[PDB]
Amino acid sequence: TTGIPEREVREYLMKMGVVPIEERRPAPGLYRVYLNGVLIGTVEDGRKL
Amino acid sequence: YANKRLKLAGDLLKDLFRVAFGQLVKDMQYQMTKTYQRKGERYTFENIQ
Amino acid sequence: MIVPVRCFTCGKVLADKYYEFKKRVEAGEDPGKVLDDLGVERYCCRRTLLSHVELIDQVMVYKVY
Amino acid sequence: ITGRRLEADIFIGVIYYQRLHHMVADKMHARSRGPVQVLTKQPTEGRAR
Amino acid sequence: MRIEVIRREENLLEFYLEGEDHTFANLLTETLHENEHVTFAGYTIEHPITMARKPRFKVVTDGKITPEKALEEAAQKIFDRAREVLEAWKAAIE
Amino acid sequence: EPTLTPDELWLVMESYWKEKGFVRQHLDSYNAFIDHGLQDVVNEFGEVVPDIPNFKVKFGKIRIGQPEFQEAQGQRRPLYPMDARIRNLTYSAPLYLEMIPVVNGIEQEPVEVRIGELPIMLKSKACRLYGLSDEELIKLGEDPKDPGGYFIINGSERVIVSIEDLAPNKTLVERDERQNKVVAKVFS
Amino acid sequence: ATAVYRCAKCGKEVELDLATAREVRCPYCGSKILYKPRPRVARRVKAI
DNA sequence: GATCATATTGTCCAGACAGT
DNA sequence: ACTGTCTGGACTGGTCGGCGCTATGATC
Ligand SMILES: [Zn+2]
Ligand SMILES: [Zn+2]
Repeated sequence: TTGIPEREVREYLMKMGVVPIEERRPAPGLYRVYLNGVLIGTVEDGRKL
Repeated sequence: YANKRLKLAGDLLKDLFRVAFGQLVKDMQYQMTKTYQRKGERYTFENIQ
Repeated sequence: MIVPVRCFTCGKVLADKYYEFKKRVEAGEDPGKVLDDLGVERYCCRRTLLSHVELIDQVMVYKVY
Repeated sequence: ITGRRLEADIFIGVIYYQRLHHMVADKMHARSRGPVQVLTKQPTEGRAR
Repeated sequence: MRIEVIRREENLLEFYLEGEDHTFANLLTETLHENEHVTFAGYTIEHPITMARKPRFKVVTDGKITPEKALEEAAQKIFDRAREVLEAWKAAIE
Repeated sequence: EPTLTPDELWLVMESYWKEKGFVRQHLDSYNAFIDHGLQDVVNEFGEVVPDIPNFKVKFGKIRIGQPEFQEAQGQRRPLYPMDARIRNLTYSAPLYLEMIPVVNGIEQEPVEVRIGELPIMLKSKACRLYGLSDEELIKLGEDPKDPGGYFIINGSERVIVSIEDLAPNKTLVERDERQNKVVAKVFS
Repeated sequence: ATAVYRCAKCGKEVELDLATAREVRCPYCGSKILYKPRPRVARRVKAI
């Protein structure tokens, strides 16, 4: 692969419906979302995302 | 292989260029300081290019 | 880079009929029938003619003097 | 040599064979006397020297 | 063609044949086999590189005739057979 | 519809090999480094502050020129990989960086200077063989079947071998049975 | 002690003195790479 | 433009050792 | 007297050939 800017990918992930990690804390029923090995947020339905 | 990343020629070239540019920056700073201390302030600011 | 003069096995001369074989193969003819029509019977001579790749023209373009 | 028929049917075919760069012309080395190392006064190392 | 005698017993003759190879040696040995007075007839190449053109022979007879005479008759038989084959080939070609 | 035969998949595979090639990782990595890697390094260095009161030099844009060599006499001529190989030269291109002097907090007119020569990867976007046909490569003494992707340093071909390292900034957990401990390691 | 050399690119004949050459280049096309031409004397090569 | 001092200070096995 | 910890060390032989590397800043 050839690298791409991470800011655009993070913005796209936030727009698609990923709740930011600062807004909502992780929960046992929550799906952790990682971007390049960095925890960026959580979503309720990981499979749908 | 999900935990493995390949360091291609671009990354190694970037690291080498960073080291060389740091050495060049240090040499340029030393040369500018020496020239200012030796020739004086009048010669330095009469032509900054 | 050029077609051998004789077959490496029995010494049968094949370089004379190589260019006709290449011309007929590129025209869509069956290489086996072309080899049969040229007198190439033993498969060692067929090995020599079929497996040869011409490369001298790619070497002539570079001058050494 | 004998001209007689072999008692067994011999398997013969066309196999792609490659000649490698490991040639005996570049590998034969013979030393009787010659140059020695300055430090140890012992024979040198390598066929080139 | 040079003959170098290795050893000579009362009925055994061992010799070299410089300048020859398997072609003449095998024919000479198998022609000597046709003689009923020859008990042992054989040849070998000591080394395919150093002795490539120098086979070693060994002819043993029963004492009725000498090994040299047996070799001479074998060579004469080879000569006559080759002449007959040449005549037949010349007749068949025309 | 009948299922696809392996011949059609082979045709698709051959199309992939014809489009990208076999040295794509070297060329893509070098192109990415040329496009923004030098600028990223320059920006991360930022500026140089000498021991002069109210004076500093700010680094601007950085650009790479065409591969050329300066003769000992003084003439400047274009450089080609065959000439570099024959004459034991390094196939490199000059690097130009814009420097903006700052006096008393006010930026002056920028000056563009040469900061060095950067070796050029063969058949890369900064190479003179990029976009050339087979006949043009032949006219320059280059084999059309040469894939490129290497460097010529003092007339010797140098190829960078990729390193299979661990993922940066990634934490991996492992258990040491001999020491009886749980250890997680990250490379930052 | 002058000598005749052949250019690598243009191929035309170049004459210059190696002992007292300020620059080794072809005066016709500017190429700095030259080829020493083969001598016209005969040589014996064994046929395999 | 030529010279001259100076140039920085990779796991595992076995033996010795503080700690309890 | 045991027990975990710090430190030192050695890392199979030969052969082939290649490819770099062995100064620099400041007067006079
Ligand atoms: Zn044949
Ligand atoms: Zn010329």
